[PDB]
Amino acid sequence: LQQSLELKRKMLRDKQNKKNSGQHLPIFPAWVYERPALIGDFTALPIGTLPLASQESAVVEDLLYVLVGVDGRYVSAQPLAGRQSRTFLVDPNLDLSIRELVHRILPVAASYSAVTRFIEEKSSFEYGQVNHALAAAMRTLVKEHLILVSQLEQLHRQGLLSLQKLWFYIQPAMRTMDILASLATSVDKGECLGGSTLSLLHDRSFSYTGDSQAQELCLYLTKAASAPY
Amino acid sequence: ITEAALVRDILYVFQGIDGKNIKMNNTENCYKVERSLRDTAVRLSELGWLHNKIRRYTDQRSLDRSFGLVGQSFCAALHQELREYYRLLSVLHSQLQSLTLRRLLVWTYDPKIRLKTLAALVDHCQGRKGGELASAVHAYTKTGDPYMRSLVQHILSLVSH
Amino acid sequence: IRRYTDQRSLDRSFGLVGQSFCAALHQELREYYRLLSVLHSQLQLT
Amino acid sequence: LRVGGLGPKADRLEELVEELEAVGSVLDLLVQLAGSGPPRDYFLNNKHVGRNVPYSGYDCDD
Amino acid sequence: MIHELLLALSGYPGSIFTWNKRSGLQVSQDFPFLHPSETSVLNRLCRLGTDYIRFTEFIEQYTGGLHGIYLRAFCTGLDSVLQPYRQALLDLEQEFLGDPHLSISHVNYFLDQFQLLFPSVMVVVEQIKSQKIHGCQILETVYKHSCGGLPPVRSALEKILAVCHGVMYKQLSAWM
Amino acid sequence: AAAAAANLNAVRETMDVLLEISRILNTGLDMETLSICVRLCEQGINPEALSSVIKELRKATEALK
Amino acid sequence: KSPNVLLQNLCCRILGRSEADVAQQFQYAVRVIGSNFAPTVERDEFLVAEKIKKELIRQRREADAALFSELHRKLHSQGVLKNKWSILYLLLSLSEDPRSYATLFAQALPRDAHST
Amino acid sequence: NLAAVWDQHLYSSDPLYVPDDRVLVTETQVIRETLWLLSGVKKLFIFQLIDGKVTVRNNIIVTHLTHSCLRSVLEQIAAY
Repeated sequence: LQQSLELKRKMLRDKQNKKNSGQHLPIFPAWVYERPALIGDFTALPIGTLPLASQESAVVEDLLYVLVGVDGRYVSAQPLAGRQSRTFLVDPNLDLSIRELVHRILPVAASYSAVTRFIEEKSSFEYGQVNHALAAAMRTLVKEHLILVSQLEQLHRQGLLSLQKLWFYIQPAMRTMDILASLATSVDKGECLGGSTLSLLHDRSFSYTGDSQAQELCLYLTKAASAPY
Repeated sequence: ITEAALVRDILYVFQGIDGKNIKMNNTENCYKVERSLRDTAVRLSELGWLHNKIRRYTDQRSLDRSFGLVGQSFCAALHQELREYYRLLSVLHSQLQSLTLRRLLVWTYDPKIRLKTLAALVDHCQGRKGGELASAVHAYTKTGDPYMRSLVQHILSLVSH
Repeated sequence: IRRYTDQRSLDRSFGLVGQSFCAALHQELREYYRLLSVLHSQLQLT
Repeated sequence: LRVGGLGPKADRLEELVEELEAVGSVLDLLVQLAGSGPPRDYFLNNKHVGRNVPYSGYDCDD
Repeated sequence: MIHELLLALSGYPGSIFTWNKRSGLQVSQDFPFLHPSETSVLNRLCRLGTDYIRFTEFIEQYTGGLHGIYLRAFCTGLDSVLQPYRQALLDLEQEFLGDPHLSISHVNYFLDQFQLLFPSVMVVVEQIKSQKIHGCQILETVYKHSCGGLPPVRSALEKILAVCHGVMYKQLSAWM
Repeated sequence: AAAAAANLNAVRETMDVLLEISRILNTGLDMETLSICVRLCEQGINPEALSSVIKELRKATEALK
Repeated sequence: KSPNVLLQNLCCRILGRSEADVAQQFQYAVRVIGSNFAPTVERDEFLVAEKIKKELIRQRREADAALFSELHRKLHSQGVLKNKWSILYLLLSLSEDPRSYATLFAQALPRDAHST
Repeated sequence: NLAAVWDQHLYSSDPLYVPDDRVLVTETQVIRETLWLLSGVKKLFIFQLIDGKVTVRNNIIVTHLTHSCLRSVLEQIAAY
């Protein structure tokens, strides 16, 4: 988690020695990186005695928190947000059949954290113009995830939504967050920046010549992140 | 305490002012409350802390003629480009007699990404004046995304004048 | 069908057709969860 | 008719009387009396038969 | 309480909207009939309203020391350029009569065009009143504050500049 | 009763509020046609259907000119 | 009144013509509105408001995208229109840029997931 | 209603308060009266005379305004 402070230190010195032919790159105030700002996740009843129908009805609102990065009431995010992906703490006394369905959904939440964090980091001036433009087209699609996880609460307040409906409705979202969180973590490991990320996007714009839904993502993100270059 | 109560306060704390249960920690670190409701309230109230920090600065570096023509003409833009944020926040003051939209996480998102930028363009400009302040405002027009890059290219035409 | 579409997208050596065929083969599982949700909906059915 | 169900019957009605171009007052009897009256197929809605049936996936209302 | 906000952003003192010559307008009570956050918005509205009240007191005091012809000319200038305030507060009736739901937060989208103007121009008569300034020397401080950044204030005190230059042009039209 | 005026006014207003929303969208609708269309939509009807038909009937009308 | 005669009057307003002559067009309209009549898509309004603000902002008409936000408040204040969604959706679908991905974004939830 | 200000002043009953006795008046009646006073007439019901000085009329009230705010706008017109 912490080492990004050092990476930004190495980076900005290197942007300076590339720009030895110039001076005065911008930089953000430290509060932009120290505050929790845009990051994801951070006395309840005897749920073992809460009966099976209501037990689902209690769990399904926590998913509507956890899909945007809020620690729920059951099914709450873990510390060591570090490395490259989240894990979560669904309770030992929730019904086993419900737990194995909850663990099937969370890989969109585990993959929402770790996309907010690529929208934050790869926007500051250490990272060239192309990582900004990528991390902004990626910022747009994260609004539509917030529209969607809002619709699902409207259906929930009407008593009208339930876990097998929820697992129908999230499926085109769960796809896009896998595509994004993969195309994010691939830019951190393959740490190189503009010109190279503009390759990495185009390579996956062939790798998905079949899937079509994920193929429009990679043509969108590339046609967006193209423009500065 | 109720979810209906907390969304009342959360309309004032988007305007820097205090609310009935949201208050402050000590001053200008954070907007600490008094469950999971709390956490989404906190995450929204961090738009208040970004409003105070940009309100005070235009209230002081205007009514200080020593700060020059640029400096004033900057604080005019940070007033205009904040009056339009009260326009939005007026309709949310109406629309009570539902409203929640994950307690507004999708309403506020587009301007909170413009309440950032300016609060960082303030702290980057702080201490400059004159045609040198028309350089800090030209440091940020060198970024990828045509949100920040077009928002800041407007201020670099007010402050150019 | 899950233990096929899982194990053969972890296999980054699998061909371009290999992913296209596999992509179809869980589009066909949206139809299956759509129906399965209809069946849950009736549960207030035997 | 066409909103209540029974769409092909409604289709039959209009095709069974576009044919009178080669009786307007006679039709005006049946419509003004239409409410008055007194109060199966295997090929119908069956995907397993016929030739080039296209892809559809589960109807469940049918 | 939305018509008393509107008569005390106009002049006249009331009872919600308490007044004192030092503090200005100053709603200060602990009203059970408002969301408790309210009164600090009113003290902010009372700010501009008092930069009409005390900004108006100067006007009725005129029209010798301070009572000079160029101070009357500037001060009846500070009538011409102040009439947009009066008018922009008749027009604030026509919404709230109709729409039952509009809350006072609407009024701040509206009047905060003036929040750049009134407390800035308030320093020019506070200066003319805290110093003393006479004759055609009024026709200097006007111009030295006209050289500002803010385009609102930089065309408030350019209209008062030309209406008080109307006097200088005439006195220097007899004379020639 | 007075309720035949009080509600008629609410219709006079809801109709011209909507006449604004429809002009900021730069749509072709006159005041009358919009009133047919909302009279339909208040009964329950699927908007996708008649929204396609309105463009089709327009296509026929302009193509004969 | 009843939907069939309303739909006839609609035809007679968009067409520059009288009632008996346009009956083939009304026949086409009867074929198309017919069957496409129940709600196809689950209908709520936070979405259909966004899907229009986004289009006005895209056109750089960013002030109209805030005028809409209050026109919509007024339309909702008066308590007359109980099916607001349809007439917003209709006007959205008819809109024109005064001067294509469409599938990555949030969309209406499909309703087929429930039974009646 | 919103147009009923300080007719629910009645929180005054939670501390100590004796009722005022007051007469409601339509503001157009007040406007008829000033148009008479200013057309140079005599002895309006509002704008009562006390000694050749024209005076407010004391406990005279509306709704959207309180008692002493009205009093103060009458004072200004009476001096005119």
